[PDB]
Amino acid sequence: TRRRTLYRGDPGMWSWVLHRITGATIFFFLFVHVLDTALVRVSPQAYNEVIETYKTPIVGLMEIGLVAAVLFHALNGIRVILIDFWAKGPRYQRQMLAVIAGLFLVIFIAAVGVIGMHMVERF
Amino acid sequence: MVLFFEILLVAAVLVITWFAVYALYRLVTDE
Amino acid sequence: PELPPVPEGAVMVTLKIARFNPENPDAAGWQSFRVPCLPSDRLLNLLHYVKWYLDGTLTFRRSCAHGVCGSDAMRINGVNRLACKVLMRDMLPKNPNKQLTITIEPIRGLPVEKDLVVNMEPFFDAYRAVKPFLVTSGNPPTKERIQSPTDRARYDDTTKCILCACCTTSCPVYWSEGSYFGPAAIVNAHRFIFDSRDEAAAERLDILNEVDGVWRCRTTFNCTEACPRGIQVTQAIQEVKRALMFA
Amino acid sequence: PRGIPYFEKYAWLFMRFSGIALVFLALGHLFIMLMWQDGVYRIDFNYVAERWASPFWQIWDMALLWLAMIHGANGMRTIIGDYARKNVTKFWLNSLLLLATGFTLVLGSYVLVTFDANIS
Amino acid sequence: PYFEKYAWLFMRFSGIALVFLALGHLFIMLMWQDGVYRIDFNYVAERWASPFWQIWDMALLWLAMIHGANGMRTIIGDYARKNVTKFWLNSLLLLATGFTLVLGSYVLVTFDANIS
Ligand SMILES: CCCCCCCCCCCCCCCC(=O)OC[C@H](COP(=O)(O)O)OC(=O)CCCCCCCCCCCCCCC
Ligand SMILES: CCCCCCCCCCCCCCCC(=O)OC[C@H](COP(=O)(O)O)OC(=O)CCCCCCCCCCCCCCC
Ligand code: HEM
Ligand code: HEM
Ligand code: HEM
Ligand code: HEM
Ligand code: SF4
Ligand code: F3S
Ligand code: FES
Repeated sequence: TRRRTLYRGDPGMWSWVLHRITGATIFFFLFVHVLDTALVRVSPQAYNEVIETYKTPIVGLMEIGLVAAVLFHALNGIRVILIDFWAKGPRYQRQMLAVIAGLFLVIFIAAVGVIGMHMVERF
Repeated sequence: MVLFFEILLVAAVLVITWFAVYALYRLVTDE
Repeated sequence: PELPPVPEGAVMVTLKIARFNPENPDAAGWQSFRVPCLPSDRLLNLLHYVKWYLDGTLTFRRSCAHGVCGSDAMRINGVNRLACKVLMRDMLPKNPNKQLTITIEPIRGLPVEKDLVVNMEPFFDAYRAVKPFLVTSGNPPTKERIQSPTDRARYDDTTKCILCACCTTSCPVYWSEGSYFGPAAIVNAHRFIFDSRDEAAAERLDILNEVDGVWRCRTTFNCTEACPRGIQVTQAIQEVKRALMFA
Repeated sequence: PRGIPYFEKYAWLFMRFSGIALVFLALGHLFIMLMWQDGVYRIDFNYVAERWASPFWQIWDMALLWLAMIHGANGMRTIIGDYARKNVTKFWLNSLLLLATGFTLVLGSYVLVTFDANIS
Repeated sequence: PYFEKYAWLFMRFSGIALVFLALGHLFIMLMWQDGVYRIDFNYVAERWASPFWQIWDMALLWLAMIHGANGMRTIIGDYARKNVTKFWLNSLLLLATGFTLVLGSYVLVTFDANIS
């Protein structure tokens, strides 16, 4: 028997689950992408072939998704490092969390705007 | 050749999506 | 039998218990009861109503009137609560005549033995594995060995633990694999590590310095949010981490 | 006393310090790649070759590779330790992780160290 | 603690890898076209102009040297009677192994075909 139920606890819990998910995302991408970059010790034409197949609109929205993942992971990791090293850290947990929510929204709407204007002028 | 790397890309996306749903599943199931 | 009692002003709140019979059927499942509520009630009063009048196979732990001992930790609407404190005085959605429902079920992480009763012996085994007692010399001073009012106020705030497990059973690291000690064991070890008149601080810190010790905390604050005494469980964990870093 | 003593303390500290460094490394990489001149739409072999003709970017990319791979490998070690139920499964998954991480570090280091602009 | 368990496991895993590495090396060297009678600087230079053979030889060097050094550590531990003898023999082994790994890695990493 296995019951299925949602705990509905702190917001730091959802921060941690997003942290874990985005970290694993970047790890798998990094494996694949170090390979395709290692294709540069083979041929300029091989490298150009591959990275040109990386210039499609699907891969563009995926670039936006990966930008989001790395940005959230970086901000939340700063929060975690602060909690651990700063002695008054655990008191301002939720303050830091709201601050990095704000920073993420700002920087990410800016980054989507820039990447979007590039994708627009490229079509 | 390019086909190998697009195959690698879709495999990476499947592994990524599987891990996301598996982490959430292990979070919500009572074991 | 005869008849349930007379209500005075009732809202007829509904409870959803997660029943599980250990022997008669092993066919668990949810069961919904309808009980009257008041402004001056609590989930313990409502579970008492259920157990006395309607049901009577329903078991759960409770001792104290309101001098807290920590026996009735439950999961009430997702979070761990200590059912004697949920304080239904705050039911404003009662007035719009919406059907109110409360969801009760055992705490998560420990083996269930019946409805709302769990097996606390894993919890207490993890507790009595950080050596939660004062280890000292062997010839006591006959007159209460000395300690400053400054060294005394250091391990305060972890002397409030009633050992209810509302914290350990909200730790995702505890739901996970391996054997994490838990927030409560780490709190009751902080109490003794930061006690001046102790001679096993280093040995306790060496117990907490393993693979399944204090380094498995993923800095979720579920424990802090769940503690009914307000202990700052994760700041206790942080202080133990920093005592292991800078020492 | 289940593993090497004081290994968990230093893995913990390494995650913190490599995070502090990887903020700059990874976010500067993403910025300069995606939102400087034409983003991806300028990238090709000539771009890579004129970027890797600079000690700055060479050391930047090697530090990024090593820090990111050791960081991710330690994080996935933690994830495996939290999700694997059988000891045989944990053993073989940690071995697969170690193999893939070693292969990626070897390939990336080879490419960086041996890259020559004039190949054809 | 746990150093012997991992040295044991390393001998097993490096053996599995060294089967392919060392036996492919010996095959391609001794019984492919003219064996040794074709080998010279030009042969080495056109073999080491390939990422395949470069990585093959570096993996062979590192795995073979760490494997042999661990095995000889075991042999010394089983044959040396005095603790001072064991200390100085393990130090000589560590020195020779480090010197060989340093020299082989230098040669591989720095080799240039156009030397004269
Ligand atoms: C464990 C820690 C590991 C640290 C690794 C992190 C490295 C991250 C990136 C750092 C790269 C450093 C390489 C420098 C190469 C370079 O800039 O030099 C390369 C530059 C080209 O830079 P750009 O193309 O980006 O403009 O060449 C120049 O023309 C520079 C003009 C003068 C610069 C003098 C610098 C020489 C040494 C001084 C170093 C300053 C450090 C001071 C410390 C007190
Ligand atoms: C702990 C693990 C350490 C691993 C070290 C062991 C290495 C043993 C020898 C293997 C060497 C591998 C280097 C590859 C270089 C090469 O192929 O290249 C080597 C060859 C030249 O060698 P030859 O002419 O002799 O065949 O170059 C080519 O002509 C190949 C054509 C295109 C191939 C592109 C592949 C580039 C990278 C993509 C890898 C995809 C495989 C994925 C597998 C997971
Ligand atoms: C859309 C996003 C990205 C693009 C387009 C991209 C593109 C590139 C390019 C063009 C290079 C090599 C050329 C150079 O370095 O000048 C490269 C190499 C590298 N990138 Fe990225 N990158 C992206 C994201 C990332 C991320 C998120 C990481 C790590 C978290 C990363 C890590 C690396 C590393 C380590 C290398 C070195 C490769 C090697 O040494 O073989 N990149 N990537
Ligand atoms: C290549 C880039 C990165 C990769 C591959 C990566 C991967 C991971 C993974 C898989 C984890 C495990 C998550 C968990 O255990 O819950 C993790 C944790 C962590 N990451 Fe990263 N991450 C990267 C970048 C960063 C950055 C830029 C920071 C900035 C501070 C950071 C800070 C942290 C911290 C502090 C942890 C520890 C979290 C914890 O212990 O709870 N990471 N990382
Ligand atoms: C008759 C037998 C052998 C001959 C004629 C031979 C010949 C060679 C040659 C020609 C090279 C360098 C050229 C190249 O790699 O393409 C070389 C290098 C190498 N060989 Fe052998 N080999 C023999 C046996 C072995 C054995 C048995 C091993 C290890 C068990 C071995 C390990 C190595 C290593 C590690 C290198 C790399 C040298 C370096 O990096 O400086 N060889 N040998
Ligand atoms: C070619 C494939 C090879 C395989 C499959 C292999 C396998 C093994 C294994 C499993 C052991 C452990 C024996 C034990 O613990 O009882 C061993 C020991 C040893 N190996 Fe290897 N090995 C290989 C090549 C090499 C090479 C290339 C060297 C040296 C350059 C080497 C040197 C040694 C030594 C000195 C021992 C110690 C023997 C002992 O302690 O009894 N082996 N080998
Ligand atoms: S710490 Fe707070 S919550 Fe955890 S047990 Fe002691 S009292 Fe209950
Ligand atoms: S609930 Fe769990 S993991 Fe850390 S801070 Fe509290 S212990
Ligand atoms: S009744 Fe004893 S604590 Fe709730």
